[PDB]
Amino acid sequence: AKAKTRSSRAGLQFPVGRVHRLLRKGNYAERVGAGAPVYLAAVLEYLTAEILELAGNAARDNKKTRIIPRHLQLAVRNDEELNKLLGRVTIAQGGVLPNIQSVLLPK
Amino acid sequence: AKAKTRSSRAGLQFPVGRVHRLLRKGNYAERVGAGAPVYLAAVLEYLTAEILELAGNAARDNKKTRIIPRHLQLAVRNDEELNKLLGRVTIAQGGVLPNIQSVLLPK
Amino acid sequence: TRKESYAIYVYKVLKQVHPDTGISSKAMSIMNSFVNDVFERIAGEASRLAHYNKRSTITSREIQTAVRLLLPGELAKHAVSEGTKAVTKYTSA
Amino acid sequence: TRKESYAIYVYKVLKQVHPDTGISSKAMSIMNSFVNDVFERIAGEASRLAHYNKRSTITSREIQTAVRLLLPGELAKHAVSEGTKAVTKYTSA
Amino acid sequence: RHRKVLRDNIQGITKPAIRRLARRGGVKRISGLIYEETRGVLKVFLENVIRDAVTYTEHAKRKTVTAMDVVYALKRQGRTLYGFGG
Amino acid sequence: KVLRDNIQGITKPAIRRLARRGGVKRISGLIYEETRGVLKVFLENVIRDAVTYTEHAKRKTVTAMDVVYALKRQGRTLYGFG
Amino acid sequence: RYRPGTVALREIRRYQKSTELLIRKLPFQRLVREIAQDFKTDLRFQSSAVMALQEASEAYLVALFEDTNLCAIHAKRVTIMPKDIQLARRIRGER
Amino acid sequence: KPHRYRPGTVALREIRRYQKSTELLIRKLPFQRLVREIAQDFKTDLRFQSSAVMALQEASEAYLVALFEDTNLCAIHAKRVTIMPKDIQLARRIRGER
Amino acid sequence: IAFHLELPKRRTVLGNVLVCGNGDVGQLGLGEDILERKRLSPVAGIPDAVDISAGGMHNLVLTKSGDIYSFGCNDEGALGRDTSEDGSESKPDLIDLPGKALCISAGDSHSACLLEDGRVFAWGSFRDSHGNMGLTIDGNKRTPIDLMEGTVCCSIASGADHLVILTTAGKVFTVGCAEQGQLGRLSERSISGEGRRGKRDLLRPTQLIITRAKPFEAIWATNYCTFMRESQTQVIWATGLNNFKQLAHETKGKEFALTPIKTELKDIRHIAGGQHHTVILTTDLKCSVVGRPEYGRLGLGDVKDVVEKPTIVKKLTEKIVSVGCGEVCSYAVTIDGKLYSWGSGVNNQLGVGDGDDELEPIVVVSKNTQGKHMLLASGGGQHAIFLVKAD
Amino acid sequence: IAFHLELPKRRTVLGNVLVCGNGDVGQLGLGEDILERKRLSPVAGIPDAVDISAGGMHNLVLTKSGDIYSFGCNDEGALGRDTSEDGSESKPDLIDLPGKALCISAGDSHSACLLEDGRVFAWGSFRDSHGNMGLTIDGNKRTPIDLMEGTVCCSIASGADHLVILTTAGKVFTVGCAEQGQLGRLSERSISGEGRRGKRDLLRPTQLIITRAKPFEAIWATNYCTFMRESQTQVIWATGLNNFKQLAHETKGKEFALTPIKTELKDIRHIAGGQHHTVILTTDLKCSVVGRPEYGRLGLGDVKDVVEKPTIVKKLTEKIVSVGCGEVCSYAVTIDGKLYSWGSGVNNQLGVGDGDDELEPIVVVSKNTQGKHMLLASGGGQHAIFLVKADKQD
DNA sequence: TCGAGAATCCCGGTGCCGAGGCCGCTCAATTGGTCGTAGACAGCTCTAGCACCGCTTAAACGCACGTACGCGCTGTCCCCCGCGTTTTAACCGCCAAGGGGATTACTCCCTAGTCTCCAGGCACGTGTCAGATATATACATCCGAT
DNA sequence: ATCGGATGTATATATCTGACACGTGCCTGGAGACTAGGGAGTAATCCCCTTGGCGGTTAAAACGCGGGGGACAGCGCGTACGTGCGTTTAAGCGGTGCTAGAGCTGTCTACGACCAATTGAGCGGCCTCGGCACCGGGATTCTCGA
Repeated sequence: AKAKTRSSRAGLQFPVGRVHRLLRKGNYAERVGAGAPVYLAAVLEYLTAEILELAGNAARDNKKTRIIPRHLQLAVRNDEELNKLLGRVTIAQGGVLPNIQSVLLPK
Repeated sequence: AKAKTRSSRAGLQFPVGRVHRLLRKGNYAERVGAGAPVYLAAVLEYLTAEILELAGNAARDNKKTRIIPRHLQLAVRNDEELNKLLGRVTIAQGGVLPNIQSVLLPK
Repeated sequence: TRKESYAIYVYKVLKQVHPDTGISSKAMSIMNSFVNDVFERIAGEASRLAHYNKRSTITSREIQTAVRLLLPGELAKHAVSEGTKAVTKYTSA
Repeated sequence: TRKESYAIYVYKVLKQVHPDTGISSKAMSIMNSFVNDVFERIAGEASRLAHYNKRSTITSREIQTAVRLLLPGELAKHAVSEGTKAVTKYTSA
Repeated sequence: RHRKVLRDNIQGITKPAIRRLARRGGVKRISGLIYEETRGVLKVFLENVIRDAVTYTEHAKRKTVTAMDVVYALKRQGRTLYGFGG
Repeated sequence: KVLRDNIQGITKPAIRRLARRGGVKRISGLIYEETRGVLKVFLENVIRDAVTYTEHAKRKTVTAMDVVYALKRQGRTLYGFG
Repeated sequence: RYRPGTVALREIRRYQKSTELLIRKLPFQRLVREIAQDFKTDLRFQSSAVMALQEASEAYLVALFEDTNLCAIHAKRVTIMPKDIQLARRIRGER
Repeated sequence: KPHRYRPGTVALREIRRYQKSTELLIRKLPFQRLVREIAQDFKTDLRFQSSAVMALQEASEAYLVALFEDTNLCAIHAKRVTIMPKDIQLARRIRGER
Repeated sequence: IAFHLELPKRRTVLGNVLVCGNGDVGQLGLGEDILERKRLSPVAGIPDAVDISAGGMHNLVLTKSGDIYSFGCNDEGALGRDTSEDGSESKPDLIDLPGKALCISAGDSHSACLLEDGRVFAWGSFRDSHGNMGLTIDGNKRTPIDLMEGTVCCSIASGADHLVILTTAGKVFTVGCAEQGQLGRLSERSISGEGRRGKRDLLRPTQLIITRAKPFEAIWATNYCTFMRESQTQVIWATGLNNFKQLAHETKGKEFALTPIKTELKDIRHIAGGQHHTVILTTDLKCSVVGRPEYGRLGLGDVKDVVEKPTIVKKLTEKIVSVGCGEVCSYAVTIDGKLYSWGSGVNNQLGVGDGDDELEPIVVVSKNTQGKHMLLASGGGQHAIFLVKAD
Repeated sequence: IAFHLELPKRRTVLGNVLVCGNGDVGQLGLGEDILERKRLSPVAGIPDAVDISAGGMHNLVLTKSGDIYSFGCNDEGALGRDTSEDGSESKPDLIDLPGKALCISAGDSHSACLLEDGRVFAWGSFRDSHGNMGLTIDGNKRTPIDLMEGTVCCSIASGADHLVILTTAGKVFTVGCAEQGQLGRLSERSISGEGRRGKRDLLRPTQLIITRAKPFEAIWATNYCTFMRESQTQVIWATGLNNFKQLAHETKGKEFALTPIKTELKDIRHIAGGQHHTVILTTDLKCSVVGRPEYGRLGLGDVKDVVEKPTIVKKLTEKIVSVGCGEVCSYAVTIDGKLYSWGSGVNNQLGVGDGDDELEPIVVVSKNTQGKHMLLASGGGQHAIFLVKADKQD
């Protein structure tokens, strides 16, 4: 009987097998349900896909085909929900969103 | 045959044995060292004494013999270090330290 | 010595979302740290959920509740959709 | 259903520091919550330390380093002092 | 069989009560626009804590929000509370 | 070997640049010393925890992880170094 | 008649000296249940739960007013204003 | 007559510039010495991975830059456009660093 | 200097509108008593028609002065006018616009025009697998609204349920349904509009970007495809449905293209297409086709293989100056004025035969075409519309 | 009305200072060529002395005008004056004070006084097990400094290494060593001064508080004990070393008392004591003692057991108007002017005998006491100082 | 409002190296069993959450009033920006040592797991004393008048 | 600056209640004592990368000199917030009663841990090339004294 990755059974790109192990060896609980790693791997792929899709756009908008830290930054900080999920995180070489206070603009 | 608590061997009030169990069944590591519970219980006992002393003094200063949340709050918020350790903790029925901004006073 | 990563999985996802787009080493590192971060958060919260409720098993239920607690607004909703989706499909095969 | 707490231990400590001083139930609760909190912080950090260094045992060393990280200034110095004494005295009994 | 729907209870947080809070905060003079602004802030605060509290409740398959649910919720948001459990 | 007065390395033009990225348009001369002091404190806090991890690992070399774990411990998570 | 501000300072001292809750308990309880409606219908609460919320809430607000107060004083005023609360929360990362 | 820009014009140009770019604004070597100097008071004869020093500079600049954003709002709050020491102090206090 | 496209000129050859096929929902414009024609019939009410555009269930007509008359199914607002009074949709009537129009385009449930000042007005709505999406995120537009407000455009092209826009800067914008990749600017996970942003990105005109490619100078759109021609290199880029090679090129392992790909199309005068076939007209006035052969929509006679490479229609001996397509039928207009048609005749769109499928180009000579000079041919769902030069 | 105490009245009876015992560090104040005196000897240089106070290795003297003269070991600044000149510490000299004093007190390494305006000035330093502590948290104080600044005081008492202060409001303050519980206001884990706050709580005059208890009206101190009298109730509260029942009451299985306890002491005129014994003077002018019997410091004679309950000294039949103590010896001054002494004579502090321990009170009749009027008596570590009534009485 | 000047955006060509795809090569995930208990479940106990009646009165509300405060605007000046010139020392490329991070190979000893045993710590009763409460009063502070 | 009137607030005392502290019976969690496995201590290795010198190029720091514009104090106007008093609202408290649903218990089923034999996914190492940096020069844009 040939082997099928648990990832493929769930139709996932992220490793249900690897995730399942990290949970067991991760000092989280005495036991890990069969559905836990599948559910977690699925959620990780989703968030990964979300950031990448936005970063991709950011790269195109600058005539680049290669995603660099700066794009990851723009994608995250321009998304209300991602910015909040990563509100205490710092992205190296990410930079800052252009923002000049109105009172500072010439009058 | 004659048994004796691990706390007494370490000259502690806090339960070395209970701490050891809490550590094992707390999802922290595959295994727990013999000295870990002793060291931890000692540290917990020390911190408890440090705060209970300042608190006790607070009750005494207000002519009370029983410690109440207020005395705990006063003990902590007046001790620079204890304040930091509990900078994100809220003590129920603890109130606040009397602090009026200088400029708000009359002259 | 073998040091595992999420790189290959992050790249697979990248090819599904932007087939003609690449990623720099530093960007892949950041993506790799992000996955581990989210993993620890979710697993950590799921760990406590089991403890709070005196359970010794981390099931899909805890993972789901952990997601609802940690992810803002729509992210959580869609993340739960994907989570449930996968588990359902996995139960089939 | 018996539920345990550091209540009796906190009282024993209280009687050493202020023999003629008592404590209200609400204050004792706050004290119990404090011990459980500090416990979890220290154990959690020690847990991470053992993990970061690819070790599967939480020893007095992880506890000490955890304390050094968690406790401010002199609090840590005296905490480490106390932890050392206890372990020393214990290994000779 | 009575389905009570609550409305406009944010006005239960009276101006006097808010003044008292500000007083404990060391505030001496208060603009009239403060009172309404404060009600909005309190609402957001409660929405955030209660949401997570209820999330814990539903997980435990319970109909009642317990003190621990609130305590855990607060801790999650970096606002640990002593004197109710945990 | 011994290091001294390296905080003067953080210069006026370097500080004002950071401010520019922060959106600052005009800067008081007193800001520069104030910033150096703030930075020193920040570095002291992070480096202290970093070294604590370093000593626990029984190492004489501060690794990138030591700095990363330290920053995370202080709610300043950093991506892009492991 | 006491001069404007004199009684205010007296209030400040009074409440910084005590620990009782400053918001009416019942009105607050309804506010809690009302806000909760939008998550689960016919929710029940433990009294200690509602109380734990009021403790947290009032501790949060009192502290917010302290920061707000610093913003007012900063702008060379002694009267807190919405702008002051908004600045405080922004710096806190609540906005 | 000579050509000069008005005060603030070049300033904004610098703002737009550095907000667009993502390079470190502090000098590498001077900063690496500051790190080593500060580290002396903790452990004698410390060695640093190159990346460890970089990770510190990244975190330091990100910290200071953000701090200036808050410092800026405080100056503006006091109806000013010039950030002052008391502005940095207020921001840090509100944050919980003071 | 800087890349800049000129505003297009409105057609100047005066003609008469002709129709044929089913007219149940009033797409024949012959009133509400006429539900079917088998030969080309004249439409009454339109002054000085110069250009035509056939949607799925409706039609647009541009006049000498630049006015737009419309008729057909207004269930979605595709007529951009009040259709309250009975039979007001079965006969042509004017559309109220801020100015005069240069170009017109129509889809299955939407319409669009290009005003003389470079504004792109549109109305009706787009439709995906779920149903009505609306023209904007707000919903339907029973009346015209500026879609590219602020931007000046020089060209428009409509598919079944997507709109393609070209700016004077050479930038291309798309909007509408994206489930076939006709927008050429969305990932598979977002083409369905089921993301955290919903249909906000499908219904907001967003630029179609091809990294490091020159500004585009021309656009074309079939039912589920979008075509572009980038300046300098003259390469034709295509995106959209391709399950039958509607893109005249191969998509490795995919049934469609979500982002534009290079095609080997050369010297393109015009591109038309139905659902599963694309008709190509070159500048040397030769007509070629691609797609599935069923019902003879390719006009290549007895062919049973899906033509993947642009095969030239041999049966057409004359020079072709215009091509057109219905869902499953094709048209060609010779330089001398003749009109050829082929494909499914089951809806009497061919204007020749008795509902029988024409496997190869057949000339159309009826009371209204014989001796007359044909100009334009465009097909819709179950009908067809034409413009015949006037006297 | 509000509880308020009056500033004490300086003694007015003029007299001459006497000394005896070892004077190795110049605590005899008789120059640097006299190291021992077996009989009470006069001390020249001090005009119109009215009150005395013996420390461990030094002495303080108060004059009718309020001036203070000191002499003895000044290694810690206990003298409160420039000991620069050669052999200037072995002779009585003036102290520079912001006024005139009402009361004086001295310990092993420190001295204190209560000025005529209610201010408490102190100098020298205190000393715990870990060596020197300093007067304030800063360190020693060679020159006198105000200790209770902005506070009107009415009484002072000195132990070996702790200072006791009474405010006009009846508030008690203690400062100095605490390892025996003489401060009465610290936890067992903080008395050694090894907490996070170091010794800041020992070296800052802090109030002694007995929860729910009336203001105090009087204070006394032995070497390692502090005594108080609660107003109204008239109860005597005691705290400090009690390994020999120095407190006169029992401390349940403890060698000391960290916080004040009720004693069954009644009618107290004055309390004195050495290291391991306390001499009690009642209002009926009788003398009682507690402590350890060794070397007959209790003056009861052939006592073999530790005296736990206040036992009245039998051989003392006359009325006593004053009592004093050295580290291990005791004194009694009769209402008529006689002087008794007992305890360890190994340091020739008794003024009578040849170094022999006196188990029972023996009257001191020598050249300088024969037919004279004795007023005060207080002993130190190796010496003793007295005050004889002069024939001037201006 | 105008053109002069300086900055930024942009277009195309050239060269460099990092990203992306291949290829052995492990070693971690898979399959397919078995065993044991966590937890799903149903019934049952009874806490406590809820809700109305009705009295008392604390506190909210409303209104009038006066001042002290926010705020806008003017004047003063020093201080921070802008720009040009000189100066420092960062930056980089090269060379080279060797500290110590990372690794491996062995073997000790420390920790988990168990079963028995029994006393530490729990629930729960029970009585008294700390403190809540009330009141009369002395004391501290504010404020107007002079 | 001095003083009395008027209000608040701290303080002494006497009584009463209920929650704290201590007692006890019980059980179940920790201490003993023992064996067996495998984490970690330790020694010794390989070689990475950290550190530090020379020396050239030049980016960037430092310095100084106008002078424009913003910080700051002053001050004059009027709105708005505080203070206090009298009216009004519902909070607070207690009392009663119901039942939802928290909590518990004994089942017994279903799931997850585990192990061993297998093998393909995923890692490290190696080119190879095309994305992008780098540049130079011309198109366009934004600022500023008339």
